[PDB]
Parts: sequence; C-alpha cells; structure tokens
Amino acid sequence: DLSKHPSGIVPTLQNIVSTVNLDCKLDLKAIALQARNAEYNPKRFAAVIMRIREPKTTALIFASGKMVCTGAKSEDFSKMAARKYARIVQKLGFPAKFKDFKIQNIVGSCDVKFPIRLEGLAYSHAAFSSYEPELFPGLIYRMKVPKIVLLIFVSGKIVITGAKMRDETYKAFENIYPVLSEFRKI
DNA sequence: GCTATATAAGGGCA
DNA sequence: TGCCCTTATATAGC
Repeated sequence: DLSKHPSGIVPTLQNIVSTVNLDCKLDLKAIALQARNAEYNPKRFAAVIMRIREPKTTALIFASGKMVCTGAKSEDFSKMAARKYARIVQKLGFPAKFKDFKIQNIVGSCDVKFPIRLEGLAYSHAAFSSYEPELFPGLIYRMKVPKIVLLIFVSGKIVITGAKMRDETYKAFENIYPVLSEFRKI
C-alpha cells in the first residue's frame, strides 16, 4: 500500500489505552468480593484491577464509575473489551452505562531493518532528541507535528507512542523514515 | 526486574 | 499544587 505508506512499512499497533465513564458510582469492595478475575488493594491503588482473555486487556475500575482499559492491539478491540467490562459490572448489579469512550494513547512499533547512527541523529536534531545511552539505549525523539514521541534504537527497531489516532502513528513514522535513512549505520 | 516513552483514572501526601 | 501511586506495551542495555 505504497500510496498510504510510502516507506512501504506500516507500524504495528501494540497497545491501546482507553477510558470510558460507566456513569454510576461503584462499590469497589462489593465488586472485589463478587468478581472473580479481579484484585483490589486500596492501600496500593484506588481501583479494582480486572482482566479478560479476549480481547486480552486489563481494566482499572474506579469507585467514580470511571474506567481505564489497556492492552488491546487495536482501537476497536479496546472499545470491545471496554464494553465487556461494563457488562460485567452491569451483571454485578450496578446500572453501568458506556459514556464518553475515548482512545487516550496508541502504542506502535516497527523495524526499518537497518541500524541507526543514533549519536549523529541526535547531534543533527538536538532540538527534538534526548540520547543518553548510559540511561536508556534508545534515542528519545519528541516530534512536534504530530506531537508524537519515538524511541529509536540502533537495531532499527522503532517505538511510536502518544498517538490518539492511528494516523498520527503512521504519519510520525513516515516523517521520521527519511531521517533514519540519512543516519543509517554502514 | 530495571532504565525511558506515552496515557488515563484515584488516593495520598508534602 | 503536583507528583507518585497502577496498568499495558513495544524497544534494549543493564
């Protein structure tokens, strides 16, 4: 699909974070007692942690009725898993709705299949880069348009994060592609 | 396991 | 105020 992805590479979506408002106060201890695949340690974190096999995800359910869903490989899968959780809560006795579902972070990654001269890339783009190999082996590239953060490795492996729309993930990778090429390690 | 990245939700505390 | 708490996930040298 060289028309949409000129580099001929499509970043793989790895993790999606979403939120939804169940729109009802939830008794968390009641839920932690009735729910099987759930864990709740208020002294550690103020949320019940639930999980489902398909789509493989984890939800953080708060007393406020708010809910975080993480782990899905796509946006649809995240909405889908979010709905299965809402229905679990519904079946637990709370008048749970599904208000304001929103994708909050999309995580993707790809392999350009060639090593990068991270120091040169960093040096040529100081304004956007943070490369301190002794702290983290990857170059932290904070792209301005779109506002996306890329983790660039010597191996040619790239992690694109911070997107709320998958096109931001694709766009960021397309913008960075010619840059990675410019600093290919020979 | 850790280091780092983005992100939401909450309680708790300087 | 504002930071960390926790969860997921790719990446990789500790």
